[PDB]
Amino acid sequence: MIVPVRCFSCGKVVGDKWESYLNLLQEDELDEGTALSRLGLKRYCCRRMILTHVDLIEKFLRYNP
Amino acid sequence: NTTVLADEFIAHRLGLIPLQSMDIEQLEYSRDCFCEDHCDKCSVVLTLQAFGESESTTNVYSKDLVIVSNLMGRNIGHPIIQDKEGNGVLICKLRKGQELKLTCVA
Amino acid sequence: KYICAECSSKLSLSRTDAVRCKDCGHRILLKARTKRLVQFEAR
Amino acid sequence: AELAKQELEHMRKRLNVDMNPLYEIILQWDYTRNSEYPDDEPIGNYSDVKDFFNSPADYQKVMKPLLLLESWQGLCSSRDREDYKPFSIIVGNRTAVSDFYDVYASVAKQVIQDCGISESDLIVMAYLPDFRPDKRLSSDDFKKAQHTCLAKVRTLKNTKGGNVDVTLRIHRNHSFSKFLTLRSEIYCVKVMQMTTIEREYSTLEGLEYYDLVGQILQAKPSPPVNVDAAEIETVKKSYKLNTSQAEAIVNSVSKEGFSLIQGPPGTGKTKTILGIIGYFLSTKQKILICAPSNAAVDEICLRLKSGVYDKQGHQFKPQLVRVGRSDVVNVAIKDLTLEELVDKRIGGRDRDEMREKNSVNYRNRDLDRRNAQAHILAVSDIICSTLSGSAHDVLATMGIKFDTVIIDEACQCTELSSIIPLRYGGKRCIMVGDPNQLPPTVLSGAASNFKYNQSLFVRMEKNSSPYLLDVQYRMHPSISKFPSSEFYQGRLKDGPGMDILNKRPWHQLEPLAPYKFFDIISGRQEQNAKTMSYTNMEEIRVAIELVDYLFRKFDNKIDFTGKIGIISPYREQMQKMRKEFARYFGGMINKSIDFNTIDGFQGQEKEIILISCVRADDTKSSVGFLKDFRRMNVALTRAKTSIWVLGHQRSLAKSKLWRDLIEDAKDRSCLAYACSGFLDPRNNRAQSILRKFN
RNA sequence: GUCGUGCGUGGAGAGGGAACCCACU
Ligand SMILES: Nc1ncnc2c1ncn2[C@@H]1O[C@H](COP(=O)(O)OP(=O)(O)O)[C@@H](O)[C@H]1O
Ligand code: BEF
Ligand SMILES: [Mg+2]
Ligand SMILES: [Zn+2]
Ligand SMILES: [Zn+2]
Ligand SMILES: [Zn+2]
Repeated sequence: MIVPVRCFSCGKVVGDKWESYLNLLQEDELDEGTALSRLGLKRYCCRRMILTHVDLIEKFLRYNP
Repeated sequence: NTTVLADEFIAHRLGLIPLQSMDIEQLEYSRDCFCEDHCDKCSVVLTLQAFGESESTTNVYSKDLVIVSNLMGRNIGHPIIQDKEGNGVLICKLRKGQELKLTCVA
Repeated sequence: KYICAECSSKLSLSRTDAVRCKDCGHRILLKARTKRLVQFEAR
Repeated sequence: AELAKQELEHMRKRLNVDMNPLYEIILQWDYTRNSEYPDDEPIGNYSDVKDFFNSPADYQKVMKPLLLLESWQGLCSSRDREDYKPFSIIVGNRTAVSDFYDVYASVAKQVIQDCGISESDLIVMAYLPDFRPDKRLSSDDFKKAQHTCLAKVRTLKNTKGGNVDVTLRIHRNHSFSKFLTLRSEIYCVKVMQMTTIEREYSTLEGLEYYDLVGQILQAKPSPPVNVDAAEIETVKKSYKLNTSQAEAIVNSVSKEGFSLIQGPPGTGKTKTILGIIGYFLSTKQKILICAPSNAAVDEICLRLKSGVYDKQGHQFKPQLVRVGRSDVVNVAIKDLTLEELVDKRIGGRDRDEMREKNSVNYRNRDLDRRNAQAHILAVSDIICSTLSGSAHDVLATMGIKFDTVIIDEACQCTELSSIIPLRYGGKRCIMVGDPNQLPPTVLSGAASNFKYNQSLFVRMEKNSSPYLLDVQYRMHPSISKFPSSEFYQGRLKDGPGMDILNKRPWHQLEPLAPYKFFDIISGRQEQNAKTMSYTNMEEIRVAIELVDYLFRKFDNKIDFTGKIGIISPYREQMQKMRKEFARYFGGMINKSIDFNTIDGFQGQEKEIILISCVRADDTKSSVGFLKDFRRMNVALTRAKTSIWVLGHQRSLAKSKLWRDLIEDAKDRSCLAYACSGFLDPRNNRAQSILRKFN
């Protein structure tokens, strides 16, 4: 549903940059790796945590409830 | 609570939310001090309220949390904000017909 | 005591009463969460 | 079936419009900012009002920046000119709603009553840790303070112990939210009321669903529909009108869509509206009349109270409802007020039981009042109000549809104001107004530069020629000599016997003439520090002396009840005039005399008019907004028999228009010199001053 | 550079199978 609050591997907080990540992907039309590097993600654990996440919360909210 | 998410899910997400702990040494464990009902001397109490209004689903962030307990001038328990936008850690999303009202004790 | 799936409006119906929504013909008739205090832990 | 469902959907969408974007945009503004624009965005974003709009989206895009600029300018004016009473509140729990934060605070009932805080008000909140409780608190402290946040009063709920739970909605991104700690004192002061702005924004958003959206965007009135001359002659005979007015009425009624009637003052424009209403009623249908100024609505209601004639000539009195509050509505038509009609229609354990019974009784009374109001609205055929008041929440909740809309003085309101009453499924709209009158009251010069001040009536007239009226029946021909020759360059013919019917006994006296100009030899005006409004007591004294002399000469010979009016451009000057008149004469001024402003007195009719020129000081070297020809035209077109202009010759002579007016008055020997007690033989000082000046 | 404007609420006890379709060791 929502981006994980902390990385499973290390525990770094990556949920703050999810909106920033989406903005960089859309507003700046930057590639995944460049955007993640700009956000300040060195270890690939957070890279795959952010890249591999799927926003099912938006899909769920599409329904009337 | 009437969000699409689950109470346990949102509670787990809130648990991972960082909180200021500069004065953690001053704070004492609840199991240590002889208290009742999570006295503020050993715990920090916050309240979360959120609900959309007919449109523009509301996004819940760390900044939404407001401390209700008396910290006695201690800068402990304040939400940690580091993103450039300053919104904080995304928590959940509430639809127009979804209501969220909860209390958190750290 | 009860809510409609679509209308999401309270009904507060009693025993020996129709279980159909008064506003609409839908009769899912969901029930709201209990008023009793509930606590959860991140663990 | 499907068509009815679509119509109902459109009606509910127009009535129910999301206000979140408006609050989000406005609250982001900085109260402490001192500028002519809400933000530092490029000026290129703002664009002039296009004559032709390709689609509703383009119209909304063009209008939104102008509306935001006007709202910001109004907020700044309220911050500077208006000074409310600041109060203090205690911060409570904060709720995160869509792109907003709602804060609940506890306030004292007496403080709320004194400050007049309602559920549709805007306030500015600040945190002042160093503020001294003993030290006075005013808007100056808020201006000096750098931590200011805009808030909207969502709701006001009264709790036990005389405590009101005020809900304040603010923007999340605003940093001041960090100061909103629980149990913290925050100093909040009201700024302005957003009801009109909210209604304008709702109308702008809902214009897409309006039936006449295409005509408004294209600004193309429906083509005239030919009608037999027999009907025109019959209408003229029944209503005792002229050929032009009858033709205009027939053309407007025959054709659907927008119908524009352009008639200078005194050309029966109000009488034309009454004739249209009567013809429509004779031919259930409910008609909505909207006038930008409450004075125009009051005049229309008073005229309708006398009865409406049908085609056969019989006079009938339909039920007329005035949508407004008693205070603003005139006392004469106070009976026609909707609230008055509703009032006429209806008008331990033991303590707990008594409280429950009292609550039940109050609920029953509220239900009875609502039922009476609904019955009055449904049965009523004519609904007269203002453009801002035409979107009253009660009307939206009721859902009644008005197929006929009339907009009086369409040139005095902006496009949004004129379109507000069209939200109720307006299929036929008749706009009556004269372009030479005053433009809409816009507080922003930049907005006027972008043609925001331009009214929908002006644009429609530019697109196509409205129905023109060139015959007058109110203004005295001598009084209309200069306004017609200069402002209209002719095209305005006096009535066959206007001079004969305008003869009055006081016209014989040399001091009082149908047209006369009085010069204040010694007169100065002081500008208020806060309101920045000029005011001079010399003109007030001269007017009081003139009124006293007129009453003494003709106390019982002629009654002056509702026949003497004084128009002053400045609100402060008008208030001072009214106060001094009440002090001198007493209660008679409440009825025998009226006081108003040129813009607020537009459309009014009075036998005797006194036009006060506040700018009586030559050292100023500026005439102000009076320099515009529309202001002078409106001021001069109020008098029916007698017009008396008070001012300083030297100060006014600087401007070309006033110089020409003074020259014309001198040519007709209407110039006069006035001062303190110039009509008192005992006061030889005034006579000596007059002799020296001559 | 000062102009309009919207609203009146007190102890106690206690019975269900046969078949079909999948999956794991
Ligand atoms: N055919 C007519 N015969 C006599 N009087 C008329 C006729 N038509 C109009 N009038 C007079 O002209 C006046 C028109 O006033 P009006 O132009 O409506 O004022 P305003 O321009 O301020 O609205 C009315 O008071 C009415 O008495
Ligand atoms: F044209 Be009038 F002055 F209303
Ligand atoms: Mg008129
Ligand atoms: Zn990681
Ligand atoms: Zn404790
Ligand atoms: Zn239902």
